[PDB]
Amino acid sequence: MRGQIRGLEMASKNSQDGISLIQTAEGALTETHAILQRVRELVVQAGNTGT
Amino acid sequence: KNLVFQIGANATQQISVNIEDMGADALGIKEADGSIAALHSVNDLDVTKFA
Repeated sequence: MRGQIRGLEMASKNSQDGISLIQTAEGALTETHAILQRVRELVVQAGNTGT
Repeated sequence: KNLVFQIGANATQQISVNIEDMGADALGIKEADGSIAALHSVNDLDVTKFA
């Protein structure tokens, strides 16, 4: 059992490391996303003002 | 060279526009029909032809 808790605790560390990783990528994707919103504005602007 | 306007937040949701007037456009039969039908505006047959 104490084996099970040692592996548990290290797996909770691995879980937390998970959370910070996934949140790193996630926040980066929200930054990309903010770009993409400005980009879409630059599509209706690259709408050529129509022509 | 259709002066479309980009309107929809979706692409190609556009407003066609057409302009064809000018000083050399006047009574457009199909175009200038000779000295008349564009070019009395341009050339002004008032010299002596009228008299």
